[PDB]
Amino acid sequence: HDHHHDGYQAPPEDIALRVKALESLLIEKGLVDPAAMDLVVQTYEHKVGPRNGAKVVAKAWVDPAYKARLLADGTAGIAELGFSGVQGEDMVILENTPAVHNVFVCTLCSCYPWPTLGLPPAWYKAAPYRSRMVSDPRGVLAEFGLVIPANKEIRVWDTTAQLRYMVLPERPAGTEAYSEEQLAELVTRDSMIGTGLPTQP
Amino acid sequence: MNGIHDTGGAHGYGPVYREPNEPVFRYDWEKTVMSLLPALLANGNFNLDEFRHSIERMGPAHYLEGTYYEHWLHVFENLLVEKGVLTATEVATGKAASGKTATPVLTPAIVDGLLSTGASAAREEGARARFAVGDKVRVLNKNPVGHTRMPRYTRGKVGTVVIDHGVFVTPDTAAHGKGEHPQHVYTVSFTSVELWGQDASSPKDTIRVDLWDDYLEPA
Ligand SMILES: [Co+3]
Repeated sequence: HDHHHDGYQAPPEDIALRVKALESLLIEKGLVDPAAMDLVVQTYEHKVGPRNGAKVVAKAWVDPAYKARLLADGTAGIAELGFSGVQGEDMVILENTPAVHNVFVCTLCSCYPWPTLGLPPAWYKAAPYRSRMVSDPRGVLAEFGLVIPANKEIRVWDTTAQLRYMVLPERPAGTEAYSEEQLAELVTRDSMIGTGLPTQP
Repeated sequence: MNGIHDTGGAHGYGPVYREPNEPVFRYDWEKTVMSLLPALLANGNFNLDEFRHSIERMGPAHYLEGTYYEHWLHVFENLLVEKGVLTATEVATGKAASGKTATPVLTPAIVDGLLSTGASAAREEGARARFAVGDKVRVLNKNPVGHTRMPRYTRGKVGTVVIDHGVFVTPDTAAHGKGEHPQHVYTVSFTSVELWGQDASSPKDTIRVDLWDDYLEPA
């Protein structure tokens, strides 16, 4: 019962060698620049991640004017906080309401809002989540410890085009006059994908 | 392409296992593979649509067995040969054929600027929009062997246009050197019942999919 196709299975024993060989070849031909590649890695290891989206959500929670702007134009909205670029060029923000619960997926591959959430986790890119999310949202969500009220509508957004989606979670109850910073700590990656809820105080 | 990659609605893939406290990169080789993508895209060695379709064209078993970044590694070893940037020999030997004959476009000086800017697929002008939000539409039954973005589970199904996102590049043509053919992209809403049938559905649930203008027809 090892992992096989859920994204966490073991890579081939020689994978590192194959990668090292291609890299050397590409550098040798002058197609890639090692120094520039290190900067790319650093950017997604240390600079771009869910903390970005968290700041976006937190700000929308406390600032109604910003929220309105964000929902009208996601790209400009997230830019106000200095977030933008690859895989986030055309953002659409999905507002969770008492009537609607949003969650997104890329059934066709792995499309995901890089600038605000960083690179996707292995499970988001794998068959189990992608295959089932569009047919049985509740079944999948239950595996994440999240049960949606039966009367509450679930909206699954499939990222088939060049639009990129991020979920604006509902603000947890009992968080009055919380600072933007304290509110941001409640916003998990899952809560912004739609596969979870913000932490409750 | 009706390939293994089109997973929407499939059974038998099992539970969604999720590693707790998962790192951005689980192995070092992943870092190399991941950082190669921007470097090669910047060179203009290939476009993102040809990239996706390269992955769609790997063996079904290899696609399932392979971890995510093996998918990418496959593209680099194969799509680069198809495009004639490398030879099968160069790619097999590991050793180049005539030395430093190109210059990397992605240099340290422009990394941040490039990553912060990206490349929108939105275009100024293209085909006129045939549909308005509220319109009932039916996804055309098409089965191209080439690259397409209308998921198999939507074909023939009827939905409601809920958003007109404006004009965008069409991947179907961009992936096969037939130009961008810009046209409108809509978000279409389908009911759970419409997609999966009376039994496998929930009354409140809906699925939204982004489809190009000529993917559709009036219901
Ligand atoms: Co994708």
